[PDB]
Amino acid sequence: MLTPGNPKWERTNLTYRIRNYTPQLSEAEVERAIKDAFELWSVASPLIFTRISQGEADINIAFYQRDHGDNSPFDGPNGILAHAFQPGQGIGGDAHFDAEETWTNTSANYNLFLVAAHEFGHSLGLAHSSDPGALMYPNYAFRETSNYSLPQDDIDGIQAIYG
Ligand SMILES: O=C(O)[C@H]1Cc2ccccc2CN1S(=O)(=O)c1ccc(-c2ccccc2)cc1
Ligand SMILES: [Ca+2]
Ligand SMILES: [Ca+2]
Ligand SMILES: [Zn+2]
Ligand SMILES: [Zn+2]
Repeated sequence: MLTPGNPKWERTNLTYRIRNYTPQLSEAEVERAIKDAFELWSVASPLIFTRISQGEADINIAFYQRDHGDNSPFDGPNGILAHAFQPGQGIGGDAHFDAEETWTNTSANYNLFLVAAHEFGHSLGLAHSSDPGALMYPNYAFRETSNYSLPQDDIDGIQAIYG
């Protein structure tokens, strides 16, 4: 469950910024998905996330298509959904979402809140889990989102890094 080399944030109050949006959800819907994805991790750790509207943030969030500057191009509809970088300066921590997906707040593929929640595990230093019940499992699946809380394996993982 931890990324190789154990990269972790040295501070526990991190900022984030949503750089752009996906047209398929309202702006408020995207903001809510992201807010709630961060809160999943915050309630199981000492981490506090502060949104900023402009300027430089620890965790940049953006929707991109195909080639987007980081040498890991997205691939169009389906396939890779999103990716994120391990804790560190600059691109470290940042989370990118494939702009060519269908992004939802429903049970229809792909629920943005769930994908974001998984990606922020990477942004915080977690690796993939082998535990098919974990949020950090390597394959997407819908789960009910209305009252969602971190699966136990992911609590264990974030606790192992940050207490
Ligand atoms: O893992 C990633 O971040 C990226 C990049 C990567 C790198 C190395 C190995 C596999 C993958 C798979 N992809 S992905 O886009 O296909 C993906 C995204 C989210 C979820 C997920 C799981 C559970 C709940 C909700 C979402 C699963 C897979
Ligand atoms: Ca960053
Ligand atoms: Ca894709
Ligand atoms: Zn990228
Ligand atoms: Zn992943």
